[PDB]
Amino acid sequence: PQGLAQFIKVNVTLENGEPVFIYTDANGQVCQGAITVTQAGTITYLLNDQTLKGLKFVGVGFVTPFDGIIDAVTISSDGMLVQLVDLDKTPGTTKFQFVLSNTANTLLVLSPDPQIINRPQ
Amino acid sequence: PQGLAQFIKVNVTLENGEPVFIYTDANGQVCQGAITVTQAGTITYLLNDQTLKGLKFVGVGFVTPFDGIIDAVTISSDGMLVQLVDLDKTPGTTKFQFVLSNTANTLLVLSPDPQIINRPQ
Ligand SMILES: [Ca+2]
Ligand SMILES: [Ca+2]
Ligand code: NA
Repeated sequence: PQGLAQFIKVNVTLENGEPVFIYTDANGQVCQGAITVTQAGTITYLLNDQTLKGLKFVGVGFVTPFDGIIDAVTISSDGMLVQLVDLDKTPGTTKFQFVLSNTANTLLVLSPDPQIINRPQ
Repeated sequence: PQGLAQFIKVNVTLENGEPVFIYTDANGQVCQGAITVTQAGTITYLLNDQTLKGLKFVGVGFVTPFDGIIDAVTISSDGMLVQLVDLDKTPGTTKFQFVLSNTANTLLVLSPDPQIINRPQ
């Protein structure tokens, strides 16, 4: 008994001194639009930090954190991965932004554009 | 040789089972729109968590964390206070969102409406 294990790479570069986020699938295709979850499963995000600003994941930020779609976020000790876990059958749509620390200053970094997850009914 | 110390309270209630953020000043008056930082100083945010979801600050998130407006962010060990510090003469405009943990689940909570800080030329 099992679900889907999806993978996205979180590519961050510095453009005019500010981070820019480009999301690619495992063979390098730019990700287009919503991620769909049809079953209990995981989405693994791998940080590829090209900024020199020592970026690390500290979590995934949600405006509707009790909406029941993603049920848990998991993070590797070194901040290089964060995973989203859907542990049940709750349908709907949710959005989120990545939250990262940096070693240049003490402000947290946020991805500007919300990622969308659609859990169909 | 000194600056200004501003105080806002972040009042979080649970509306329809998701958090809603109202900001109030020293006098308990609801405020909206931009904060001005017009010389090196501090903005202190107090948490008033009426959600029952054990919110605490873990930091402040910025899409453009290297723009020079806010130079540091401090946080109290109990997550009830965060402060934004301007330590230089950089004029410009920055935006941020509060980043909170909760005790219900492992998703981070974001305030949905970016607060603006304008530091005049
Ligand atoms: Ca779920
Ligand atoms: Ca500054
Ligand atoms: Na808990």
